[PDB]
Amino acid sequence: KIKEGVFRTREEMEEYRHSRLQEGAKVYAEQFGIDPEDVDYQRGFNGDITERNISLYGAHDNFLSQQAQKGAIMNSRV
Amino acid sequence: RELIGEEQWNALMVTAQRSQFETDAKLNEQYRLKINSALNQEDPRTAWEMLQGIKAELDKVQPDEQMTPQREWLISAQ
Repeated sequence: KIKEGVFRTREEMEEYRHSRLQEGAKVYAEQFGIDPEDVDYQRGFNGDITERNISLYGAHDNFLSQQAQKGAIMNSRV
Repeated sequence: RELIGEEQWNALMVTAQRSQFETDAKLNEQYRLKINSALNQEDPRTAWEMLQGIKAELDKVQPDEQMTPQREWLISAQ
């Protein structure tokens, strides 16, 4: 959803990321039987959250930059 | 009109006006025959009101002021 272009801001990506993290940590667990609050589950699920977050923030700020260019052109015409 | 450029919008409206004369050949036939049977009237003053008639039934299919090729038929006819 980031590199397709759904989130126009950073706050919307932040909220979407957070909420889908919670709902996935629940749904995938209950699909696999594992307790969602399990300590080992949350050892590989939340493993390396900062690297994942950094990759997402980078691949979203690329989009923010290109969107700002597009909008600046379409705004210097109006 | 400003998403698509000014030049590209001009091209677009030209195409949108002249496409309804090569998507149906009944319109092309009809207008060309009225034009030509208007260049063959004996009285040149009674060809001009026929030509204003044609220029009046072009404004019902092409409502923008670009230079479509049918507005070239009428110019060569006049």
